Amino acid sequence: QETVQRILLEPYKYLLQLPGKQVRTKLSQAFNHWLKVPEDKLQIIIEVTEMLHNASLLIDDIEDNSKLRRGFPVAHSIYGIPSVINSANYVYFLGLEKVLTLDHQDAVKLFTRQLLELHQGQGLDIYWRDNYTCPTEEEYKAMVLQKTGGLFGLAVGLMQLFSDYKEDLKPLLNTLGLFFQIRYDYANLHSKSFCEDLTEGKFSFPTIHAIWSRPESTQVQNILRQRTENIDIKKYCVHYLEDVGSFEYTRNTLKELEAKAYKQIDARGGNPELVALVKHLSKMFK
Amino acid sequence: ETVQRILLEPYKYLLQLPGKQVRTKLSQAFNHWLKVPEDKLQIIIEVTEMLHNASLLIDDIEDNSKLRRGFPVAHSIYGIPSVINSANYVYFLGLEKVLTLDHQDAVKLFTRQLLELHQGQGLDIYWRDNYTCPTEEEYKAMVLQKTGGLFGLAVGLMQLFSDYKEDLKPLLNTLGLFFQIRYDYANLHSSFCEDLTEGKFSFPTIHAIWSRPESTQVQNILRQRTENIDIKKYCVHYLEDVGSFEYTRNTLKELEAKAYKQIDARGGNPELVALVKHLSKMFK
Amino acid sequence: QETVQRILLEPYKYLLQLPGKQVRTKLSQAFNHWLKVPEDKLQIIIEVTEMLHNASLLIDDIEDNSKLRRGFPVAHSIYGIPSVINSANYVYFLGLEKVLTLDHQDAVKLFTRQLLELHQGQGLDIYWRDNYTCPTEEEYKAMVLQKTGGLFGLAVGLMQLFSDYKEDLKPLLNTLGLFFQIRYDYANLKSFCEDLTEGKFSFPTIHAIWSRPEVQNILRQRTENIDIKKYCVHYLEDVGSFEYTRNTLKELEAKAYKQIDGNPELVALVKHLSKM
Amino acid sequence: ETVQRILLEPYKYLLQLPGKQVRTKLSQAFNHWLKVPEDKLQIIIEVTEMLHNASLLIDDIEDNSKLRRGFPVAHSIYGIPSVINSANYVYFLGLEKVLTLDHQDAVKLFTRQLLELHQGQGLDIYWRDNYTCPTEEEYKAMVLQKTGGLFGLAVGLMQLFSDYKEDLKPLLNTLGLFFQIRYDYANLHSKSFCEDLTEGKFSFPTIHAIWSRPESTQVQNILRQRTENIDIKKYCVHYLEDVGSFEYTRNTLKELEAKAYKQIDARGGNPELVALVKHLSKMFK
Amino acid sequence: QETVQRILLEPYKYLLQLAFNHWLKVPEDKLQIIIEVTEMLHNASLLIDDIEDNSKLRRGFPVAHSIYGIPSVINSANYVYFLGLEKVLTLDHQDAVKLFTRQLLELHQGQGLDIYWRDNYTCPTEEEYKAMVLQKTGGLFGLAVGLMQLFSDYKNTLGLFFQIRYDYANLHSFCEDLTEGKFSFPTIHAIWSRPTQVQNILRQRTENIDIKKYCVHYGSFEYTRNTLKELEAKPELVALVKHLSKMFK
Amino acid sequence: ETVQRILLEPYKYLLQLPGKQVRTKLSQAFNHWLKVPEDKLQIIIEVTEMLHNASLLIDDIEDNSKLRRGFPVAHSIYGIPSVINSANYVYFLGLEKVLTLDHQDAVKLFTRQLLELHQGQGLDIYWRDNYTCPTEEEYKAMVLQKTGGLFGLAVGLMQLFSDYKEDLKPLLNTLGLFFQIRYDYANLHSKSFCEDLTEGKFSFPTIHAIWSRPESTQVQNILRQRTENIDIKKYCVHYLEDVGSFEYTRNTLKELEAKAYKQIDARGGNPELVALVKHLSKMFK
Ligand SMILES: O=P(O)(O)C(O)(Cn1ccnc1)P(=O)(O)O
Ligand SMILES: O=P(O)(O)C(O)(Cn1ccnc1)P(=O)(O)O
Ligand SMILES: O=P(O)(O)C(O)(Cn1ccnc1)P(=O)(O)O
Ligand SMILES: O=P(O)(O)C(O)(Cn1ccnc1)P(=O)(O)O
Ligand SMILES: O=P(O)(O)C(O)(Cn1ccnc1)P(=O)(O)O
Ligand SMILES: O=P(O)(O)C(O)(Cn1ccnc1)P(=O)(O)O
Ligand SMILES: [Mg+2]
Ligand SMILES: [Mg+2]
Ligand SMILES: [Mg+2]
Ligand SMILES: [Mg+2]
Ligand SMILES: [Mg+2]
Ligand SMILES: [Mg+2]
Ligand SMILES: [Mg+2]
Ligand SMILES: [Mg+2]
Ligand SMILES: [Mg+2]
Ligand SMILES: [Mg+2]
Ligand SMILES: [Mg+2]
Ligand SMILES: [Mg+2]
Ligand SMILES: [Mg+2]
Ligand SMILES: [Mg+2]
Ligand SMILES: [Mg+2]
Ligand SMILES: [Mg+2]
Ligand SMILES: [Mg+2]
Ligand SMILES: [Mg+2]
Repeated sequence: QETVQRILLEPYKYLLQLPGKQVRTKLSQAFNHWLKVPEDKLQIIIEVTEMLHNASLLIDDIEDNSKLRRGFPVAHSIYGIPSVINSANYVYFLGLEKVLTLDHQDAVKLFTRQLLELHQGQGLDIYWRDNYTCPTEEEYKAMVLQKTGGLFGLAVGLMQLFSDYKEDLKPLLNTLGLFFQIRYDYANLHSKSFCEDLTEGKFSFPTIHAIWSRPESTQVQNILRQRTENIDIKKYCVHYLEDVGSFEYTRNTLKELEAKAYKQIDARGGNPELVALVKHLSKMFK
Repeated sequence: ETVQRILLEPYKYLLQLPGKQVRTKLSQAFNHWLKVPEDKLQIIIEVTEMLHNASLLIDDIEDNSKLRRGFPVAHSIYGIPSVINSANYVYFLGLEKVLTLDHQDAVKLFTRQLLELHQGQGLDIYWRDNYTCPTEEEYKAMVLQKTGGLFGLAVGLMQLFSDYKEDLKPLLNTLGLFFQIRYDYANLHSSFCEDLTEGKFSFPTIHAIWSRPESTQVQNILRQRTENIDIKKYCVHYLEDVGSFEYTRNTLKELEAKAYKQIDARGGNPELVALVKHLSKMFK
Repeated sequence: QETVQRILLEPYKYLLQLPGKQVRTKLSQAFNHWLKVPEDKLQIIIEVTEMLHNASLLIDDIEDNSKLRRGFPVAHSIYGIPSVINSANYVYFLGLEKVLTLDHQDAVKLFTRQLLELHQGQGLDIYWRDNYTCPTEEEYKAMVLQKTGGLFGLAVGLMQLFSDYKEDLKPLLNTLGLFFQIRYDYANLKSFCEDLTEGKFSFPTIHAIWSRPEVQNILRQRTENIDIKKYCVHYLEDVGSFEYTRNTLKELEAKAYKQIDGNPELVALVKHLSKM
Repeated sequence: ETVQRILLEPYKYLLQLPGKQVRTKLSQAFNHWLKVPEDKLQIIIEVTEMLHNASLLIDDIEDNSKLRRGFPVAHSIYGIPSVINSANYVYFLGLEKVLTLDHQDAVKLFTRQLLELHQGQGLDIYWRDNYTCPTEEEYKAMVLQKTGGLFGLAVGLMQLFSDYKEDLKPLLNTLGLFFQIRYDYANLHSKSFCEDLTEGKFSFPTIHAIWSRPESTQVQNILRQRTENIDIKKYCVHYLEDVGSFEYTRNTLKELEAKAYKQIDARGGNPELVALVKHLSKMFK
Repeated sequence: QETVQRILLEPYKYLLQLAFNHWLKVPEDKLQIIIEVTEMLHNASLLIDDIEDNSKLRRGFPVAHSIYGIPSVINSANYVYFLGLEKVLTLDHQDAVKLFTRQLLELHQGQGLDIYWRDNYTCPTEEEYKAMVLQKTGGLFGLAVGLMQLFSDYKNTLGLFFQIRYDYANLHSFCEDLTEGKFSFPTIHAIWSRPTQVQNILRQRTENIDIKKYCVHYGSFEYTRNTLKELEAKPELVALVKHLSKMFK
Repeated sequence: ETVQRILLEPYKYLLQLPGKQVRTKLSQAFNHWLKVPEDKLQIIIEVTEMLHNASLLIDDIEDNSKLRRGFPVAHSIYGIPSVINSANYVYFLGLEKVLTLDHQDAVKLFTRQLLELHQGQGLDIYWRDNYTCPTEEEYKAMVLQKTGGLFGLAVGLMQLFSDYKEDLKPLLNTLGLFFQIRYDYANLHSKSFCEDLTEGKFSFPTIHAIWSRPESTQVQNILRQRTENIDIKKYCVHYLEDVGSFEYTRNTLKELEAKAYKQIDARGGNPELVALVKHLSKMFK
């Protein structure tokens, strides 16, 4: 009578069912080019990433109050908030249990570190959003390093524990995770489900640039406070962003991060497949 | 790194709340057999209490409560996202704090015990929100997961550091059942009948449901999630009418009896028996 | 099928459980010493009247949007509106089936007449209540004669089909069925004075509106406020629309003892029931 | 007695707005066998039209629909109490009108068949509101009672006055399931958008998805919400198509239409009815 | 730290991002104040009007209150009213203040009648309509040209209607007046020519597009042609009237 | 021209409501020094009452209050758009009544004082709706602008017509803080219920709690909620009373009253005011 496993884990399965690009899985596969972890241990780590990542996504969609993910209704929108919260937390501790494999003294300590950081960054994003105090660009980046840096750290760090590779590539991880989120944040605004970021009231990187670039106007802060689903107000806001030059700013900064991206990978070896991933991901702005 | 102050605000708010935390008093009341080293004892109490309060932060979100120990729920002030993320944060603060015990098996126990907790919680939520009332055996068996987790972490982690070898998991079972059933009964028989508004199948409502299969009112009242005082009062009168409270009391006096017997099998306890006596005064 | 009835009749059984004054069945017991209907036919008649009546209250509870019925939550508050609507309609036709006993060619005819009369009365009351046009005292009395007179007429008339008694009592049923409604509506002694919250035109409310052509607004509000209801009680109290209806109950009821003569059994019910 | 006008205002309104009125074509197409006298036939058609329209007035309250045939629901303009009482009134007016056929068996048939209607309704409402999905067999039985009731009243009341001795209960059954399953499919495959999902009612396709994939309690949950959200409804249709429920509802529909086609030959055939079933069968082409 | 001024006036400036400055004979040197003071008074009146009219958009841009929130835009707008009076304390003229107050009271009277008819569900007549419009749009015109006239010895009460152009342009962001529930001149004329349904559709305050098309169908818009070229008191102004009148052609 | 009645209907409504004459009392007690001519004084009092009540019409909209002087807000019955126009109308009716004062400085002082009122109002609204708690000093300055404006119009306008030339700005300020803090504390402490919390505005008692214990963002969050829930309000007031914010507010109130007396006596004294301020301070005994 262990159908309770299937029922308890149902919101999670639903989310996986929706196509998820699993770019991070492509990454891990292309980061074994440096790591070359035994397949048996690599499969276990990859399981922990997909589990932890999608669990964090389940929780995020509640806390971010989004309506859609990968084009399909969010898990709490169908299964109800309590079920998907508990479901996602369950997947967290299934991940820890799965990490008790590998038999490595360092896996659990690394695990707690990485999840702690993910939760700190995630908590900061919501704190700024809900307490209506915008961060500086540095604060935004530094938190993003924790927010997207968390899972990246679990993946690549867990691979480092079982590799005869001893170097220190966390610089590549920082630069990379900043490329991912800022690609996403720019991608959200520069295009139903239109400008969902504005409805969250979240401080995207572009809104942060417009907010600090022109302290003479308060609007964007106010547009964010409203949390409007109204199409016209959001269209105006992207108009404002463009007039203050923020999408341009994000392009410049994005090409910045990509330029640095190629540098410390060049210094970290060849890595052709990963570079190909990077180009493909940068294709949006051109 | 003052940022923790911000992240831990909902958790801190809940801890400010006066709660006897009698689970601590059951760790130190279970300290009569275990005689755990103090240095390890205080750190264990920290991790068990931490995990407990995180669970409560989540329960009030999932259970959609309005009040806890007389004070507004954390999400009611700080918002749902803030309290969710803070509580999940405190989970891994607990995982981190357990590593100080330096026991190779401490992490294993922490994991299994949390998985049991999440199974119990999920099961309760599944039944209530999916409108399938359980059998009394499914209720007891589940409660052992929902309430058994924290208890098992306490005594179970203490067990690694105790020269005592005997098996208290029987005593724990009886304890968790006596605790949860105590709260369910206390919740319906004393804001007022909050469990009915949650729509959850407490023990008494379950007994009424299966005892008289002819009717389906109880299920229908529960499905509503009603705040109406008149309907709620009707449900308690019907509940008393079928004798669901007499049954709940009786099973409680049953558990208390098995309790006393159980401790006596393991040596005998002056303090804990006094504790359970105090709690059993509730249905005096 | 099996157990299909248990699910469908659950609201109905729920209403039947609730302690009931069962004044219709006693008021029909009274008409036995006149009719002396055979036990075999009488039991079926009492069953059918209780059935149709209890359904009528279920629909009334929806239409009036009452919050309490016999001190216990209304059936739709527990089982939900669709469920109790369909169940109640069900017992309506179960009543028709039950009248297929008695083996009387005319029984179904009387049944049909009395039920359509009921809805005519109920529908008129609902129309005035929801469209804010107060009726004349005559329109009210005639309507109540239809509304409660419907059920009375099925009981006593169907009883008349099986009785060796050939006098007429329709004037009695007139006075009595009007006396019941004016007694109940007249009641204003929590759920206190819900009739005003319904927005219904009570007899006292009708007397108050017509006595001073210068109450309709408080009724239109349909307010649950205790203060609005209490103030409304003041405008009634100074309108004196109370002892006029109470008087009219002493007139109507007083008229009944004389119209009965005859029943002592009905007489005791009339005096006792009139104590308010 | 102009008060009947006010009492019958909701019922008159429903009769006003367009409506398939196809059931009248069913009765006509069954008189090709029954060859009922006009004097009795017109009265039976009046009784079926009345009772049907009343049942729809109540059905909207029970189903919480917003619209009928493109027009506001009766209770949305006249209010719940007014329409409830009006429809019940026309119910018993139907009883009075059937008493004019002067057949001793008509009332017994009326009571029986109306009981059938209310049992089916009660079952549909029960499963929907108490969150218990029914089996495909339970559903089919319910449809035979709910949609079978009135159709059986029409054809059976016609049967009281016909020298025809053939049995038609089998084709009645096949037809009523053709109606309910056709309407359910047409409701979900498309009017409004998936109005059945907003009711939360267990239609034929949704139950197929429920039992076909005992893994996912998604469908139960989307109905449970009674969501008006376009995105949830649209996703649910996506699921229903990927599970197979739609090809399956079609299959049972083409089977049913075929079985319809055989039972008419079993009764010698009916040109108009064959045309009716073909025309209605164009829906799932 | 006098940034509280920027904080106070932001809704106003926001509207300024977004113009008709009719020129007038015998202009005085110091008239910049008339042009500026009228600009302020107009934009403030517009901020409040967008609150009162419940508009969603202005000049293709969100309304101020949709961004800054009703209270902020209200207080800002009143603030700029009194900045207009304060700047009017310039010119050092004893009669300037009196002319200012009088004309502003006229503006508020006209507006108040408009909102009252709309919110009280009573249709206005073409007579009462023209009279009110003279106050609503005429008000600001008076501070402008009268204050300018106090410095020209060229001692004109013409009061040409603009609002009728606005009314037609709204109904010929779709049918925004119909969604507002305001009585445009065409709906008033249509209601009075053939006495019901117009009053009923307007009462709805519907955002529904289909109802709007139905209302657009109903034949009084030809009456709304009107047309007036009654200037010729005695160059640029004629060009203004010509350019604006192209709407009906 | 009966239309004026309709234009002033909201204004007339608020004036109809029974009201405290405390500001009129304040002015009548400042005439002991001012000794304004009756004829000019009466017009001054009319204009002060007008502007005050109009400002109240706007404040109830901006604070989104539900009740004023125990009776529903005017916009709740007559509607927002109507009440704004009424109040703005009353502004310039007040100015126009000041033009009868026939003094070159009357209008200049008037504009100055109205601008200050709108400066304070704006600050309150900005902090509330942008969620920026102010410092105690920023609050006091703001109170001087918002509550100080009308008082300043009063005694300043009378000072234009009084041979009294002694500096009364300090006593005015002490009065302004005394009133506003008296009102805020009175709003949160005793006797619909904690309405300020539902507004989310930073009253003095709430600000002391916010800055006194920066370790917790509760009060900022409760204010952000704008909650009508009675339980949260009761918790929050308990929180203040535990953090000691009430006691702080009382102390600043009694200090203010003391400085008041000093500043009356040091101005030649007064009998009418000394009595008024004592009566007001009995409230926080
Ligand atoms: O922007 P978010 O952080 O919410 C997101 O990137 C999700 N997420 C969650 C944690 N890290 C990233 P998404 O925009 O996909 O909803
Ligand atoms: O009944 P719950 O599980 O919600 C409860 O017992 C909390 N809880 C949750 C897990 N263990 C205990 P509480 O009655 O305290 O609301
Ligand atoms: O006042 P009502 O008509 O509703 C009433 O008399 C019920 N009723 C309904 C129809 N006939 C009688 P009751 O007081 O029982 O609620
Ligand atoms: O879905 P229902 O069965 O209620 C329906 O088919 C009506 N109905 C009522 C009885 N039988 C059928 P409709 O879709 O028209 O609302
Ligand atoms: O409709 P209104 O008259 O209010 C308007 O013309 C503005 N207005 C306000 C006063 N006078 C003119 P607009 O249509 O631009 O919103
Ligand atoms: O709190 P406010 O500042 O709005 C107030 O004091 C009104 N007010 C506004 C300006 N001056 C005083 P009230 O509490 O009476 O609503
Ligand atoms: Mg996020
Ligand atoms: Mg997200
Ligand atoms: Mg994103
Ligand atoms: Mg729980
Ligand atoms: Mg709980
Ligand atoms: Mg409990
Ligand atoms: Mg009634
Ligand atoms: Mg009733
Ligand atoms: Mg009554
Ligand atoms: Mg339906
Ligand atoms: Mg239905
Ligand atoms: Mg259908
Ligand atoms: Mg306008
Ligand atoms: Mg306007
Ligand atoms: Mg216009
Ligand atoms: Mg206020
Ligand atoms: Mg204020
Ligand atoms: Mg105040």
